Amino acid sequence: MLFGIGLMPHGNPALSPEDKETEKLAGVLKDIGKAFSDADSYVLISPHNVRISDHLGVIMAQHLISWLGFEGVELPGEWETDRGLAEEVYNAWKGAEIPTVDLHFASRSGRYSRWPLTWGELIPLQFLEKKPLVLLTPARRLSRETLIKAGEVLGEVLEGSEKKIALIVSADHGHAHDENGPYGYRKESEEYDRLIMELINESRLEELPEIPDELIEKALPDSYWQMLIMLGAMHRVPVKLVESAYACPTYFGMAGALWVRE
Amino acid sequence: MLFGIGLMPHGNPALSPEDKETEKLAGVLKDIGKAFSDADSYVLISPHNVRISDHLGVIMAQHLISWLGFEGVELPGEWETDRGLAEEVYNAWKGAEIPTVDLHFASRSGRYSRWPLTWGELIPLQFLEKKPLVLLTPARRLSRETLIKAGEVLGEVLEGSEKKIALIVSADHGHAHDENGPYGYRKESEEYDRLIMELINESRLEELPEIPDELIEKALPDSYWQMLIMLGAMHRVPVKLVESAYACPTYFGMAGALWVRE
Ligand SMILES: [Zn+2]
Ligand SMILES: [Zn+2]
Ligand SMILES: [Zn+2]
Ligand SMILES: [Zn+2]
Ligand SMILES: [Zn+2]
Repeated sequence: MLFGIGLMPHGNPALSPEDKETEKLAGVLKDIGKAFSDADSYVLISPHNVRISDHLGVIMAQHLISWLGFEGVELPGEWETDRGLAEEVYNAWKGAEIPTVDLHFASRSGRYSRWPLTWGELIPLQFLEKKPLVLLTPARRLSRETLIKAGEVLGEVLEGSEKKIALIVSADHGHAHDENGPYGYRKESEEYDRLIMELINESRLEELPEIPDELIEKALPDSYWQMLIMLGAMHRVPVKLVESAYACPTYFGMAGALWVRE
Repeated sequence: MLFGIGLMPHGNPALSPEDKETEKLAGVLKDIGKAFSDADSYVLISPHNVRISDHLGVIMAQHLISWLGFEGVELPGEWETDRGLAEEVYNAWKGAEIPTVDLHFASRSGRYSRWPLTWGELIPLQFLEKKPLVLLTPARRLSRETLIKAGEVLGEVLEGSEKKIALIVSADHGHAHDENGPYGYRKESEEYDRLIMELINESRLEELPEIPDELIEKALPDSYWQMLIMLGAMHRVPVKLVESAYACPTYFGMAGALWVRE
């Protein structure tokens, strides 16, 4: 049963807000944590773990272990893979002809069956009560249609499970908001970010696939691909927006949003 | 140019020999290091990193970072990927219809482009002069034919490269050589190890694909799959055995072997 979806950022400021917009953002993330505290498991889609051009990753390793923070911000901790659910996701994707790989590491069981986590996962996880997880990774060379279809099949698996599951979508938006930022300034970053927030807030996420590659290439978001998977899941489980917040304290846009069962 | 091939173990005793057989093994491993000291890059096939059922992995991440030693033996260190060579291997496998994935992590380049190393890589690397590496991973659910073809295609890439390249195959053999080991004692471990050393020493590795599933299942080696890839490379680049050694100090077979161009 898919009882909620949380769109969560993976920027360090979310953990240490320095302005009122980022504080409101953190408030939403804390509310996501509260909303999902009675989940049995989480499914987490992250763009900053393993990245394959043309296959969606399903991590099978037993132990998910903090490894790589952003800009030296270490968030130590260990989570456990929900192996049964991970296998269900992988098998459903295989059956639906969605390109996917089953990712084990070192050993297939025991303490050596482990997989590294990065800030892409660790920052959202700071706000959530510890539960077993399935870590999934998007693939940027898959078509919009394939990503949406992957989300639909994912939603089927999560909804059909006897477990109460929350879907966590880790995503930051345009990365060129400041001339002094690492990607410099591009006006398209704000265009993308404002569009995403309108789609979220006005419950118009069905328009996500219509965003042209041109805007995406220029805006430099990380969010688009996993948000298409999210849209697919929303096709199978009616949800409603509870709240949302956007903040851009430095050079990149961050959003938090909570949807619950309608 | 494929300059040579080194079969190397990934057991802790190889780094700290406590008997004559293991000392002889370490000598061969040191000879491999010496023989390949003038190489430009290494290609390393390991069974204890990422493991996908049905796709060969090509690690693209820029920085290869020690993460997971075996049984407390940490071997800290950092290596760099030969990204140009890694791309050549991936592209050639794709072209030849060898199932393969391009494995990036966190970021496509720069500081966060990092991939974890385990004892499967770190132990052989202790014997080699530091050079850029391409890390590859076998897949145990691919057919013998596909694994051999993958090695043939790999051999062609390494041979056609302007660089002087050594292929390193990380491999331990049967794992049931001691009643007190994690798998107890099984005569099939001896049978498999004896056969592998026979095929190496008599230069009859062409017989590798004839080893029955039952023997492999009972002997519990990790070596078989990557040795089939190795065989494929030998198909394309004629090599000759220089030296070999076997040791089984604890519960698992280890071999070192050096082949150079015929
Ligand atoms: Zn990001
Ligand atoms: Zn409007
Ligand atoms: Zn595939
Ligand atoms: Zn091993
Ligand atoms: Zn014989």
